[PDB]
Amino acid sequence: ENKCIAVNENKVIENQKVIQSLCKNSHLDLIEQSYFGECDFIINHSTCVYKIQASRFMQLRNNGSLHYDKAVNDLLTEFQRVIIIVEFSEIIQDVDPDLFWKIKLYLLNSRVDVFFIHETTDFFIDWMKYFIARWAFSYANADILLDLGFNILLVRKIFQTYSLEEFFMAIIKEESKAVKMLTVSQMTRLKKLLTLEW
Amino acid sequence: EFFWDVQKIQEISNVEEHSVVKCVTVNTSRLISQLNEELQDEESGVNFIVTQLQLLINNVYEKIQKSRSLMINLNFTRLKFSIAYWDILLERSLDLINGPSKTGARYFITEVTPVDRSRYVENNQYFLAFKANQRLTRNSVDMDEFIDFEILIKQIIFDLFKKNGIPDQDFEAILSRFHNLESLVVAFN
Repeated sequence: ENKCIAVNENKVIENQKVIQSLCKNSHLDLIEQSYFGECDFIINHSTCVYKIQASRFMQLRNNGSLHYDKAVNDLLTEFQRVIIIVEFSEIIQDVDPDLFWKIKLYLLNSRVDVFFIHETTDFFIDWMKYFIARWAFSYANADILLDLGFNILLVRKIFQTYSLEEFFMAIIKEESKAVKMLTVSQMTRLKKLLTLEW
Repeated sequence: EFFWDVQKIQEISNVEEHSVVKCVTVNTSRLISQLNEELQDEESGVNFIVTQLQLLINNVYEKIQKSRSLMINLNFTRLKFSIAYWDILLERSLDLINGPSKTGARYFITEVTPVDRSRYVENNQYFLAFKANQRLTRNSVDMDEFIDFEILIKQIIFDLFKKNGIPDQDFEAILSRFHNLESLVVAFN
């Protein structure tokens, strides 16, 4: 019984201290994926962790949106559970107390978990250990589904139950067990693949 | 033994279309005082708050039963400790709780401020614009332009022919009977 989670390649350099502490657990298996999203970790097939900075939340982008709008919205497109971890400083806490409830209402969503942490790395490590204990799972044409944008943990769970043909058959016949593993966009992407004519 | 003072509860509308947000103003002066005087040591104080949080969560959810997705804002009058510790103690309390309150609703802790939160939801430009943004994200097709479906379909075809032992001569006839992978996969299954 060894659980497994993923780390985004673009975020490995920052979370190196977190990775060192998490991997001291002998049962944890850590794989790295060049996932396009901004999430720091992937917990299971449809759960991710995205760490953001409270003082950056109200930073205006050039297109008028806030700093984290596009990144959070792209995570909701691909994950059924998005865990948002907000690092806040004592400086921004004493200066702007209104920001803390504004963020929880701004990000308020039945698919978004929001937890505030101090800036120290130990807080993020202890939240990760809690996420791994609760959500992480235990554990071939994987490249077809990876090129569809599916995460490595999702393609692992798929091939735990199906071959690539059987998974298409289940998706074609709209079997809920295969369907309830994907989001809406992931389902319509797999249908577009199965419906384009040659 | 109940150290929470539950005050007015109000539903804050238009926060998120697919959820009902109820804000529960709670007075913490009684619990804060007991922490300073009754439980001087840290270990006893942590269990005191966690056991009290389970009392507050069950009693607040109970008032809403007889009153989408239920989001319950526990709006404390004073947060003596940092909110980072409150988010930890709230998860610890919910983990220990077995029953309808943990499963039936989602809870988040905030501190009472003089700012009207019902106005910000209905007036703020960036709050409104993001709620409209994430309303269109569930059915987003933005990633598809990077994906080359023709190359993937060509690989699935060749693998399928390779697994069924189909020779190259049968390619033209088979691909003329079945026009997409949906028909092709069910034909060989």
